[PDB]
Amino acid sequence: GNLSDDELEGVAGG
Amino acid sequence: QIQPVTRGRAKVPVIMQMEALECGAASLAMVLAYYKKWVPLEQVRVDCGVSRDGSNALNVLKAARNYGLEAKGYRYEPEKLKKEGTFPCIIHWNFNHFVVLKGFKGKYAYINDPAKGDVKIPMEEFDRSFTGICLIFKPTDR
Repeated sequence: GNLSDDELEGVAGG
Repeated sequence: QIQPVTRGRAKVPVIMQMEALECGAASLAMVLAYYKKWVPLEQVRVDCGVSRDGSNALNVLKAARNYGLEAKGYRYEPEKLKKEGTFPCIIHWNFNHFVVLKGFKGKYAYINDPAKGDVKIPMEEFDRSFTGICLIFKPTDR
């Protein structure tokens, strides 16, 4: 939406 | 025919993570189940790329897209999530975790947490626990 693919790739969770 | 909810809360079935690293996959499984896209949970884990670092938002979104959902990632402050969010959506939680946001009512956020089941979070706690990242889904042709 307002985030690039690389920024989304760094959002991580279990 | 099932659309996202923009007004109240989405009725979303509870799926628990079978182990701690799986929250991403459990959360997308619940979103898939809301739209009645039947995909074995084992398949979802593998398509989300569950690793020793859990999953990441880019891979959750890519897996959702291959299953026929339109999927976008936003950074929202809490107040704009409340205003413009659609439900269910997946949200990043304590910098660690993914949960499914079903919506808001009163002083409460309604979540399916893969570690806890269906919970009601007080707004103040919601506001500190939501990190800002929100994955927003819509069915296929548009």
